Amino acid sequence: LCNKMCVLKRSLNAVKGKNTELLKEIDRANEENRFIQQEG
Amino acid sequence: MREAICIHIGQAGCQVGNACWELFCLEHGIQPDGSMPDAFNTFFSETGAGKHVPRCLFLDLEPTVVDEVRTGTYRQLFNPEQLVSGKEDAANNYARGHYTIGKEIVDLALDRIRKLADNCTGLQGFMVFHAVGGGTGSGLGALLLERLSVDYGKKSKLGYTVYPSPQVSTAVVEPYNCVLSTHSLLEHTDVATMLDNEAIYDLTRRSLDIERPSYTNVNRLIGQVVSSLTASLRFDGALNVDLTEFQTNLVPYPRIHFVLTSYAPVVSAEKAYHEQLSVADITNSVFEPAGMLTKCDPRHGKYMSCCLMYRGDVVPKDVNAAIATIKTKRTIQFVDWCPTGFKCGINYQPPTVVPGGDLAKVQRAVCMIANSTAIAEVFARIDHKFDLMYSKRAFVHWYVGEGMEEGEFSEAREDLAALEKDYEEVGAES
Amino acid sequence: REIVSCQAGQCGNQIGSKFWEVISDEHGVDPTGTYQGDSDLQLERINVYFDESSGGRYVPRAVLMDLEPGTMDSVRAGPYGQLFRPDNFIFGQSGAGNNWAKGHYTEGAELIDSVLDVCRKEAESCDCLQGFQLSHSLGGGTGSGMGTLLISKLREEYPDRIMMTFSVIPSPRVSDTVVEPYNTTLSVHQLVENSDESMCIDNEALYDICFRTLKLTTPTFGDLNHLVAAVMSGVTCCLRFPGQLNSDLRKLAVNLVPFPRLHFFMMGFAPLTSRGSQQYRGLSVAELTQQMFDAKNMMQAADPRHGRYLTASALFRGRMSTKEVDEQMLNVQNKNSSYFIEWIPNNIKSSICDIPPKGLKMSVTFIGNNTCIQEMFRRVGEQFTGMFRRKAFLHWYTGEGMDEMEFTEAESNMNDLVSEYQQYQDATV
Amino acid sequence: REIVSCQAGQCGNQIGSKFWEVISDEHGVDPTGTYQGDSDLQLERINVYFDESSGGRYVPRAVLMDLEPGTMDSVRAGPYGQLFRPDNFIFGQSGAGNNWAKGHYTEGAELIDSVLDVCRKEAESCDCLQGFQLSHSLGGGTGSGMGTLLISKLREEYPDRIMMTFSVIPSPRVSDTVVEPYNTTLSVHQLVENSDESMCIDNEALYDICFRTLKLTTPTFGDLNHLVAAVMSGVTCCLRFPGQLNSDLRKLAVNLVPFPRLHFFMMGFAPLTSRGSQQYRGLSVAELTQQMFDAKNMMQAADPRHGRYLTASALFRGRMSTKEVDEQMLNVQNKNSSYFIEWIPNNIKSSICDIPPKGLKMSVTFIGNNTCIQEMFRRVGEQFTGMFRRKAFLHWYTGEGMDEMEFTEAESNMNDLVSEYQQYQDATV
Amino acid sequence: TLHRHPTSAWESTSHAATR
Amino acid sequence: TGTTASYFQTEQPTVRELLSSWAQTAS
Ligand SMILES: Nc1nc2c(ncn2[C@@H]2O[C@H](COP(=O)(O)OP(=O)(O)OP(=O)(O)O)[C@@H](O)[C@H]2O)c(=O)[nH]1
Ligand SMILES: Nc1nc2c(ncn2[C@@H]2O[C@H](COP(=O)(O)OP(=O)(O)O)[C@@H](O)[C@H]2O)c(=O)[nH]1
Ligand SMILES: Nc1nc2c(ncn2[C@@H]2O[C@H](COP(=O)(O)OP(=O)(O)O)[C@@H](O)[C@H]2O)c(=O)[nH]1
Ligand SMILES: [Mg+2]
Ligand SMILES: [Mg+2]
Repeated sequence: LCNKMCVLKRSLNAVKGKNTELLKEIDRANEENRFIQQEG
Repeated sequence: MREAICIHIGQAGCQVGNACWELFCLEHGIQPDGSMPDAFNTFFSETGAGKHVPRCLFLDLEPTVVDEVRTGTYRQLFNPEQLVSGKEDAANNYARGHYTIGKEIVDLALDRIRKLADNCTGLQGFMVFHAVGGGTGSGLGALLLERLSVDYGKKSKLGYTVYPSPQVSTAVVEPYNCVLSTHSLLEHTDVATMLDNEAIYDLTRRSLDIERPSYTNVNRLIGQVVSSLTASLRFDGALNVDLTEFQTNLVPYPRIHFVLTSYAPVVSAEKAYHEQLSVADITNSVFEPAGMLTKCDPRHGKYMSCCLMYRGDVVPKDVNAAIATIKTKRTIQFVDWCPTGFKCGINYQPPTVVPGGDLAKVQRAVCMIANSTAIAEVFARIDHKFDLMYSKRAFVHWYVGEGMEEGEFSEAREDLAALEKDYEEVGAES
Repeated sequence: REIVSCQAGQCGNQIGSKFWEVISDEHGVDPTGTYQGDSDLQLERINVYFDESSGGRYVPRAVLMDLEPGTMDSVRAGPYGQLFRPDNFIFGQSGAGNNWAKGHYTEGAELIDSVLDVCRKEAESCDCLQGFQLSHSLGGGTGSGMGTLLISKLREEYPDRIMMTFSVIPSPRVSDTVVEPYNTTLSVHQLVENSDESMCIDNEALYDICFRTLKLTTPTFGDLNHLVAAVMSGVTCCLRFPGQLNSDLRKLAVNLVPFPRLHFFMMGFAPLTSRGSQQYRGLSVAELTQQMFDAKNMMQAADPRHGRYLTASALFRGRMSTKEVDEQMLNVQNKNSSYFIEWIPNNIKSSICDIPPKGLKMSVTFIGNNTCIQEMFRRVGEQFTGMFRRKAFLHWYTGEGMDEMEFTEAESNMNDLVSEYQQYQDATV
Repeated sequence: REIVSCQAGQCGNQIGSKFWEVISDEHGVDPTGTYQGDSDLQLERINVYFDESSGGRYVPRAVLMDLEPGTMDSVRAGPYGQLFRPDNFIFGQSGAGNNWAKGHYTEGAELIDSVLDVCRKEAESCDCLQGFQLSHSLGGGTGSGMGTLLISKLREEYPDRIMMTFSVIPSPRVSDTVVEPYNTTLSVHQLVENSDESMCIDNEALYDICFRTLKLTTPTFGDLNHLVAAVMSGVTCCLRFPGQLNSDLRKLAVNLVPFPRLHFFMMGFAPLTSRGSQQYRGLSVAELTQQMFDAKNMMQAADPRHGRYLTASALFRGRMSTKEVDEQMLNVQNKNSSYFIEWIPNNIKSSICDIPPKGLKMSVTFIGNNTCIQEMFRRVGEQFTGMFRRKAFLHWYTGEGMDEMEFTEAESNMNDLVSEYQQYQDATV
Repeated sequence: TLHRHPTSAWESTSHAATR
Repeated sequence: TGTTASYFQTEQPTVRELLSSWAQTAS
């Protein structure tokens, strides 16, 4: 059963992680917005 | 005369004290033997044989770092006493560092404090170095500061605290320890100085252009900034400012005394000395957010008060020119009810570099200690760090079994709530 | 500041013997008991695992425990067997028969008092004992039953001490005896309460590491025990040697236990280098991180990908960079979000010690309170239910003075524990 | 500071022979009688045990006393037999036949006159006696009856001198005679009134020591007698040698006899480590303390846990810090205050000499007035009354000239002697 | 190996002090 | 014998030698 279990949870961890770098760049863009508002 | 008692609480405090005493000895020309081959009396005291001993006291409930100092490179320099070590650590437990483990060493700690103060004649104050995120550095530090404030009236306290960094943290109960120790850091510490780790990490990564510093180098930089701020009473200068004279400037209101610090030019030789090191540029680097010793961005908050330690051959005309440029700059916008907002001190003694260090020896250095609205970000993120901790009773039994009341943590959360509330209140425009 | 070691059963005896092997290698202790190291800090904390004698020798603070004197002879004839005290070599006459009943109620009861006496003697010899460290196997009778009976009887009067109880949980594919489920079920519930900290071993992941990570041609029980003794030393490395950011057993307990019943952990060691790829790999924290949480390099037989990391910690040894270590842990936390519980952000702890193991530039020991352990517990609870429905093998246990009610209570306690794991892993903010 | 010794019966003769050949070795005395020591502290107080002669020979101030002449022949055939004074070998022609009266009333009474003559002859030559030592066994016939006759007789002419009686009293598992009950019940009260304090040795505790404590597969009576002689010599260590905090037999009596009738003691010695465990054990007084108080390291077949210590003393020998030894006695006091009696503070006693036995850097002799003698006396009284109810074996005494009334009185004497210990051990303030 | 404390080393602590 | 049957005893001494001597590290 862990043919599918293992492959699906590896996929989940990968999608997870790439989503978390998406969160990283979300924070980066929020920081960009805040200091461009400060600078303007 | 004009002496201060150095206190080094915890593992981080002991290592920071090691670094700062290394810097002090190399700067005053005192070899680890303890003798020079009267500006030192603030930090070193003579004996009958002409030997200098530091006026410091090391505490840690576990003996590894204290014994490392004992068997380090200063056996004959450090006193065999005033190097107090417990027998078993608090281990990131505020309850244990305050209630059941530190109580059996606090009495001897105050005994050593008395044995230092009575020797002292013109004691200016106490120079505490610790990290609130650690168990002993929170509990024992808090208890020691309370006892010191009780038995020494309104003597000045300068506590350099390594706060739990935003995301780069080395423990899981650091929010608990910080939110609990914020009490003592409020009532029984006259001035509390930020020591966020990521700020040092980023500035050493970028300005120093060195890939492999460590705790040794961050502690070296902290010792450098401590020496810069405290050298005004150590050496003669144009503007002599002592602990009281700048703490009265940095504390406008009794509760808002937490200060964030920066130091410049912190830089290696290669990029340091291919550019003309003036005063205007170094002040600009001081006020630049990424060249600051605290993980905060002042451009959100508002500067309420600033004090500058110029140390080198700086001249008052250059000082005033830099002050005028900073005032005219728009991004660093001060609070409405503090027009001047600038206090300055000048020293004629240029910085000294220690062998094996990463800093290049610089002709002129500038320290900046500011009380700002922007320092509220650290609390406004620590409270969100801690309410998630406290929502589902995480790591609460380790304190309850060791002697914590359940509601005391909620009371601490309410206290920090009052902290950001009064921060925004004083920062609010009239 | 010192740890007293205990070994239960023949598996526990072997693992304790090799743990003392690695400790003596690290501290420069001659098999004859003399010091032969070439360092000064090596003697700084020699008293942690050793006691000085009149002749200038060092003897381990070890209690050896079993019901077969044959394994006592084996460990004594071992390469470092001439290091332990003879009085600690306490043993019975007839074995537990790999039966928890005889191991915990009749054969072990008449000798648990003597082992408590010798343990108390060693403790009072110690100036401040800060924890016991038992090594045993739950599958066996002697190792499991009287093993955990020792913790149960010492905790009644050692409130603030710590338990490094390391227990080898059996597996269906390494099923060595048919009564492994009964032996493990009767002992896990007791390890929940009597021990502040408990730590898990299963031969599946050890065999997997020996097969693929090291590609050893014939890794026997020697390599099996050495791989985990490498962590048995790394748990207290920070206590025995100076470090940039120190830690100890109490540190790991307080920073890894969110709730009192959540003290079943899982280790992991790095680096592990194959027999023919030492040079080609460039030892660094960069690839150290990618094997920190690697399932194939994990030595606990439950995939961490099927569970959730409640808390985790890494004890590094060797000269390292403090921003690199913290930034790699931050990379872990900011690259995995649904396996680190959201309501406890930044679960990972990092500790640094200056002295690395012999033959390694830098190493690290992993510890984690992951929720994959409930799979280990259910894969034996199912077997226990199956063998308990028909009342199979209950006559051996009941002939020694217990009843079916104790078995039912043990089953209920383990079911409650796995339910707690599930409800602490599926929780939402 | 002078003590004169007497050996009674076969057991007494053997134990005194071994004690004499160990004390002469300690004092550097040749079996032929000359001096081969290398130290002056021996000759400073050599007069306490050895009478100097005009020829420069140090003859033991001992009275060998036994109805059986075979024991005298054996002791003379021993390696140190020529050391003993020839005319002190007072012996009869017919043995006592394991009988009370045949040594105490009819045959011993005729023989005892010459023993008193020679004993007072030795006594007068001394400047002043600390007192009289006796070594015997209530188990034996002539060792018990005739020795107790001497016990009674010395009191009327030496009332205010110490009477140090070392009896060897039995237990059924190693009971070699069926007349142990009679021979001890008729003997206990003579020791009660006519000895200031008696220190007792059990046969079975010695075998327990040799088997479990010292791990000897072949200990004999010669092996046992040196262990008893260790205490036999350590009791007078402060007498014979200078002490940092010295003491004596009167010191021990006044410090261990709170009430006149409570003067029966149990013995302990240290160090007692097997040669195998000698390597890994560090010889220090710190560990010597638990060797002092350990159950299996005791010289009496009564487990200390069952009883409660009234007053105990320790005779330390060697170069030790009185600082640390005193704090250790305090530590054991307040660690087990329940075992000791509450209404006497500091039940343990410290005495510090300088000279230890041969080869031992440090040594300890332990004296204890534990209430656990209650078990032993009650049980031996039960053994007595079992046959005393049936009027069995009593025909020997009745024919030899003994009545029933004194039998009943002696049984009552143990009854009201042993009745004291439980009601002092269960007492509350 | 076996170590025997000799009688040559025998001395009182008072003598050791006045040494 | 050094085996556990003999309780790890290299040799069997009489109490005379046993108390007249003390064992230490052979190195
Ligand atoms: N700036 C700086 N921070 C440090 C240093 N060492 C440790 N820290 C930080 O300070 C925090 C608290 O210190 P701890 O590691 O808990 O040591 P402690 O303060 O003595 O507290 P205990 O460990 O419980 O004894 C840690 O989480 C580290 O991140 C150092 O050398 N310099
Ligand atoms: N890791 C490891 N496991 C062992 C060793 N020896 C035995 N075992 C395991 O222990 C289990 C049997 O334990 P057992 O001998 O019955 O324990 P005992 O009854 O207390 O002696 C087997 O499943 C083995 O896998 C060893 O040296 N190392
Ligand atoms: N220590 C020791 N005790 C002995 C020896 N021989 C006999 N005994 C004890 O003496 C008791 C018997 O005494 P017995 O020989 O009849 O003494 P007797 O009647 O005076 O000759 C036994 O219970 C033994 O415990 C010996 O050689 N050494
Ligand atoms: Mg610490
Ligand atoms: Mg005296």
